[PDB]
This record gives sequence, structure tokens and C-alpha cells, in this order.
Amino acid sequence: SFSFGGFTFKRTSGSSVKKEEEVLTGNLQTLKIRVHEGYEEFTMVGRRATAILRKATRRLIQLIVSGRDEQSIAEAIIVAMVFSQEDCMIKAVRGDLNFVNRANQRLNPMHQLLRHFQKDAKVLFQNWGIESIDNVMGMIGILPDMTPSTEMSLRGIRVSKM
Ligand SMILES: O=C(O)[C@H]1[C@H]2CC[C@H](CC2)[C@@H]1Nc1nc(-c2c[nH]c3ncc(F)cc23)ncc1F
Ligand SMILES: [Br-]
Ligand SMILES: [Br-]
Repeated sequence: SFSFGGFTFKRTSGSSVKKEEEVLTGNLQTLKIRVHEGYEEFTMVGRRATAILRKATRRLIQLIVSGRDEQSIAEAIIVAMVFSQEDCMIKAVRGDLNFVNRANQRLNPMHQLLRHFQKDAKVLFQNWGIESIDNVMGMIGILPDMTPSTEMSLRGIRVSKM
């Protein structure tokens, strides 16, 4: 078990190895991240949302989420998008150079990224991508404005209807 973003993560299948990599954020800062390489599935358990996250190397494959309300679901989706380590999430960082502003505090870069997007996820959601969805009974899309859609969704994301 490990906690991230206030969700308890448990790997339910697969495996990964860690490759240290320097990535360039949207505001041109460098982070040294432990990139997980391989196919994995995780459960995410929160107080107000639960999800199943299937991913590969720097790629969200599927996120199925259920939650108390749109804000709780969005909270789970932000964490999953950061945890994915996707390039479009890295490139969505904007604003003050506040990863650079911290030198000898030697903070965890994945925690820095999540804390950044917890301030304002609009650019993260607008740059993630949307796709057309199959009509799966009990499941619905969620758009970048966090409204439901039966026809389109944020890429790889589906909501299991309360
Ligand atoms: O510093 C780390 O590497 C920590 C922080 C940032 C993400 C996880 C939770 C906090 C990470 N811890 C763990 N990650 C992982 C892990 C497996 N696949 C992953 N893919 C992406 C990722 F991002 C983390 C992981 N497994 C065990 C862990 F214990
Ligand atoms: Br890291
Ligand atoms: Br469209």
C-alpha cells in the first residue's frame, strides 16, 4: 500500500522498473523523476472516490472512477493524471517557477507536480485530450469542464454512475 493525493494505492497486477529521467515542464523547469516502466494496474481508495487505474510507461490506459460528487471525482482524476507521468501532464505545468524556487528542500517531484495541479487543474484537463466512447451501460464520460457526456470523455477516463 502507499498513499498519494489522499488515495490509498495498491498494485493489483503487473510490474515496473524505475528509470531516473530528466523531464522538462510546460514552464521550462527540469524535474528528475523516477519513471516507472511496464504495465500495471492499481486500485485507488479515497474517502469520497474510488478508482481502478490501468497504466503503462508514462501512459494512462484506463481510469474507472466512482465518487460522491463532481469535485470528488475530479480530485481522483487529477491524482491519476499525475500518477500516469504522461508528457501532456508534465507539459501542462504553468506559471511561477516554484519547483526551481525550492533547491535544498529536496522535495519529491511527483508530490510537487500533484500540489501544482491541486492549485488549478484547468490547463491539465484542457491539454489531456478527449475521445469518443463506447456506450457501456452504467458508465459515462466526463469532459474537461467536469460535466458528463454519453458520447465523449477525457482520454482513458470513465465514471461508473452512482
Ligand atoms: O517517490 C515516489 O516514487 C513515490 C511518490 C510518487 C508516486 C508514488 C507515491 C508517492 C511513488 N511510490 C510508489 N510508486 C510506485 C509506482 C509503481 N508504478 C508507478 N507508476 C507511476 C508512478 F508515479 C509511481 C509508480 N510503486 C510503489 C511506490 F511506493
Ligand atoms: Br519521483
Ligand atoms: Br468533440
